[PDB]
Amino acid sequence: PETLEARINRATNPLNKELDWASINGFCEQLNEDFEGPPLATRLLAHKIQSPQEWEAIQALTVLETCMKSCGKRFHDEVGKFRFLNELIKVVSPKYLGSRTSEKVKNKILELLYSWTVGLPEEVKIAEAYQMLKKQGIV
Repeated sequence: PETLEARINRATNPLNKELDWASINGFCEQLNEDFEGPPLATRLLAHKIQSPQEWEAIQALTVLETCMKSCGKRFHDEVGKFRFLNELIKVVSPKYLGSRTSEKVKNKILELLYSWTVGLPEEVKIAEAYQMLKKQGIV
């Protein structure tokens, strides 16, 4: 076994020639049995998502997507928090570093935010984030 940080580094390594599903899954599963998992994974994911390296960010968006399925309520609540959501907004927003972000990474972020809006009508902060982007014309 290994810690959360090494696990996510391996799952988002810009050298990976292809999605590393064993690392992606292991991270989510590991998170599932870690008493401090969710808040910690959220912080690591934000940082990788903001990466200038596109492959790293895409892989990091794939972990995020996967954990949202596999990790249930405890994880959904943490993703649904202002502090995490505001880090995502930064990547797609002209005001921060959205001008340099690849269309691919941007497209993925808006797709996830939209799916969560529809799929988890209860994480109200996600829908607030989504409407804001819509109101600014980003989506």
